[PDB]
Amino acid sequence: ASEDIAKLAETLAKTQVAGGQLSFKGKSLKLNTAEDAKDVIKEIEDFDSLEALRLEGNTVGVEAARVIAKALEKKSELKRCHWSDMFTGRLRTEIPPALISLGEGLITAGAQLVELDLSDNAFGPDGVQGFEALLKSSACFTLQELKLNNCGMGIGGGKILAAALTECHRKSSAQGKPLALKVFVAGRNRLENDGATALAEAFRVIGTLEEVHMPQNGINHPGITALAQAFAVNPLLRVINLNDNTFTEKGAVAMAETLKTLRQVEVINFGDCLVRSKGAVAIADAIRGGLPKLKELNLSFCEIKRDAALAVAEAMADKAELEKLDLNGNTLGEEGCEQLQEVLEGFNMAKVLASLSDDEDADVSTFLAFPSPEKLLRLGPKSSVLIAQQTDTSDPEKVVSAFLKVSSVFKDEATVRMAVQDAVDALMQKAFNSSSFNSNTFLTRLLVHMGLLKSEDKVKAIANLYGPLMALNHMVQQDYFPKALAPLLLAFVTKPNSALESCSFARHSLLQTLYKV
Amino acid sequence: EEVLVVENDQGEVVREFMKDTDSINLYKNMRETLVYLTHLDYVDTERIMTEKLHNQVNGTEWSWKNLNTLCWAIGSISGAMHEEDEKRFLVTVIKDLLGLCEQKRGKDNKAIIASNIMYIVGQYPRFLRAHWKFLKTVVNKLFEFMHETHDGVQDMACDTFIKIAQKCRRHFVQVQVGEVMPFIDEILNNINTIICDLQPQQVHTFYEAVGYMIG
Amino acid sequence: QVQFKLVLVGDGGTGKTTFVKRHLTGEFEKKYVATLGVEVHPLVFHTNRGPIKFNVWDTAGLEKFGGLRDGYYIQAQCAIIMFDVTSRVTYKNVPNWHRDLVRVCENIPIVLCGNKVDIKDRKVKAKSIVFHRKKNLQYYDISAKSNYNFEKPFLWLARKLIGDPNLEFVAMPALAPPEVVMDPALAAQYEHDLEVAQTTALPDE
Ligand SMILES: Nc1nc2c(ncn2[C@@H]2O[C@H](COP(=O)(O)OP(=O)(O)OP(=O)(O)O)[C@@H](O)[C@H]2O)c(=O)[nH]1
Ligand SMILES: [Mg+2]
Repeated sequence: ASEDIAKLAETLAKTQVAGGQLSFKGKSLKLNTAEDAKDVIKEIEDFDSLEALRLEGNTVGVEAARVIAKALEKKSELKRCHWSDMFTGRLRTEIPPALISLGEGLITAGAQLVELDLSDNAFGPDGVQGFEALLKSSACFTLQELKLNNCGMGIGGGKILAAALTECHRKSSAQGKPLALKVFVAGRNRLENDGATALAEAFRVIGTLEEVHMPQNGINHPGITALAQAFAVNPLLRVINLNDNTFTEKGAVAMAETLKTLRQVEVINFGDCLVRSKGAVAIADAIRGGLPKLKELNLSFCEIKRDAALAVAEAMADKAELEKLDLNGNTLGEEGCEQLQEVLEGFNMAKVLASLSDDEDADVSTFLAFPSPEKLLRLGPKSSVLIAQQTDTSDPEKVVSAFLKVSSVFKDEATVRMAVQDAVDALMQKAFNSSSFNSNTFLTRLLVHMGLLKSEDKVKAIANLYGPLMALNHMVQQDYFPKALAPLLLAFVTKPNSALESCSFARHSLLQTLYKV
Repeated sequence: EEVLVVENDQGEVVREFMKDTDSINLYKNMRETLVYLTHLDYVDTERIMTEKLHNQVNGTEWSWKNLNTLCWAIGSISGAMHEEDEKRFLVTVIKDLLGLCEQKRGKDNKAIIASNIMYIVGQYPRFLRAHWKFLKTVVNKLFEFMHETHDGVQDMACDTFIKIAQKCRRHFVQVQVGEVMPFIDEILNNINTIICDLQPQQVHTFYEAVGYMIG
Repeated sequence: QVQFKLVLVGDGGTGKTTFVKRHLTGEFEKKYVATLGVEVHPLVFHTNRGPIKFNVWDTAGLEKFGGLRDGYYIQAQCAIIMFDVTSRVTYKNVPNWHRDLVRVCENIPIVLCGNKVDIKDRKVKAKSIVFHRKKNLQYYDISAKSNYNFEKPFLWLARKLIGDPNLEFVAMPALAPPEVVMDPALAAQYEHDLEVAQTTALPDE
């Protein structure tokens, strides 16, 4: 969006390292008393050269307003004042007084007010009366931008503002330096028809306008025709933003009539204007008739139909510097979007249009069979010797099988692990105290079953070694465990193997225990 | 950059830019790593930089070194995004930095913020070449900083100006849209008013920068 | 008695003050006089469960958001977010108002009211109103001019607060007037008003 970069350049052009803008934006100061504004006045006084004052996001009361006006009396080089939203929370009895006091302070100071912004302040006719005195006075003969967006003026406020603008123009022309307004932003004020016509009359006097924003003013066609006639006089118009009004069809025809005679318009925002597919054709004809330098054109949510959309697209394609076209929201058929894309890509741009994303048209053996952690508990303390007694310890193969079955259900739960460890201790104590029992055979079979070693007859290994490794770690620390089997376990546990890297913690703990002995 | 003030055998203090030291190598390695990572995913890098910038404006993490580091990181990833993504990211970053410049009080804080803005601008010549109004505004702002007596502002202006002149030398000689004359003619016509407050070496740098636009 | 602090929030020019005035007096303020700050209006309703009072804090829609106006929302118990049916720009701000409300008062009955449904050129349509589905809101079309569903929001809020789904308004506890009293000192003045009353036409459209 070229508007974003233009605004960025404008903001960059007015940044200084010293002697420049003074700001209080985003401080939420509640200047509810004269003393409460001591810091603000002290800071304002201590400023060499002042050329801008921002009071955004604050709450200026009557007393604070008087104090700030008295402070401003000194500053004579002031040229801009962005007072957007500096009365949040004040009632009707406190806004006009503060605004009049600030206006008097600026007038007596002798400023020039190249810009005057009062956006987002709830003024209405009362606030308009409040700052009319400032607007008429000599402080606004050089005024070049007047932003009143969202002031909520209304019909009466619009009439008063138009009268003030006309009087200011008359006085300025009498002096010798006629008022030359360039940017006028009065949106969201409900200037429906009387305010709109009054401001159109005010514009007709001033031929210097370049931008004019009136979005969301509830304007209907009877006022939009007068506004278009007023625009026709101004030959330097560059941006015509009238988003979210009601033109129906007469308004669009009236606007096309003036667009025919304007040769410098660059932005035309008519979104939500209910053009209804006939004013779309009229605007298409007007732009086709010749309107160079056009960069943007918005007709979104105008209830345009397919044929009118194609006509406007064809008319627009001839433009050279086109940079954005919006038609989202129109009642274009799904094939209509494809046809529009084809028509546009027939030209060079092929992508200028905005996205059309919205359109319409005894049991020890039983446990040993399938060991489970819970089944071990049910045996109670009997499990200590029942497992040892039942198992045949004469042959090391059965001892190893019993050890593996017991340790398979090993879990970190405190109760289960203690039962498993005492059962293992009893089983090995009965196993190791047997003359007809070779320990090395037991170790070799244990390694074979765990998969750490290979065997003549390939006995299928086990899946998880966590339980067996934990049981071994516990066993290594008991007395009955021979001090001669430590090296074999160490060698085959440090032995690389995929089945071991799965359980790194048990392997590491076992290795630490082995290196202890 | 690594700038060292060195006096030669004739007692003439000059600013030398060390080129192939260890610190420059460290910065180049970090820039390469960050550019690779941004190519892998630019949205995440943009999010990280945006979050850090937001932490700077709200003041919960404000610091000169933190802002300098953030701006060096932003300038290191120039050219690692598509043109439109880079344009949007730059608009956001520069708008936020400009908003922070007015917020902070004092001449030193504003000088630091302006120096960082100019460093970021000079590291994205594609953005400047794409848009002429912004480039002209930046050049005029640099010319305004050349009358600033605050320490380190004129040097920053001269460095940024020479960078912009080297990278975008072809947009000054040619006539742009809406301009009746080339910008180089405007610079040459009023050149005694631009270098009036500069020290001799800064004047030499300015003459070099203008020369890059005449070749 | 029973009081339910209600907060009426919505963009400028939507009909909050007109809605409240039509409820408490029955008139129709067709002039747009922007509300400054906040205005407290008590509305007394009578239901089958007794009388209730809504303290409607009609807030100003022209102000910005933020904490500067959080004073309005403190200790709130129900909210009416009002947007203008004949303006999409006003509908785009409903999410902002809902966010601002839920920032201060987390869980409260919030009613979305689409005003000005009597105008023929309608921009926002029943199909495009999808915000209330994402959250848990009740959406109602109202018209302070033609009196179309102009008490449904209060009825729904009362139903959700009192806790009786089958609550509905009863007629009134209206009793006979105390007594006829007149002051002859000002009586003549009254007659003068009648002499002017016959010389003006009713606001008939
Ligand atoms: N046609 C029509 N117009 C309405 C209807 N309701 C309200 N309006 C108009 O909308 C305007 C709303 O004015 P207010 O209610 O006083 O202003 P507000 O709603 O409080 O807006 P703020 O004061 O800025 O918060 C009135 O001037 C009416 O003309 C309606 O039901 N139909
Ligand atoms: Mg109001």
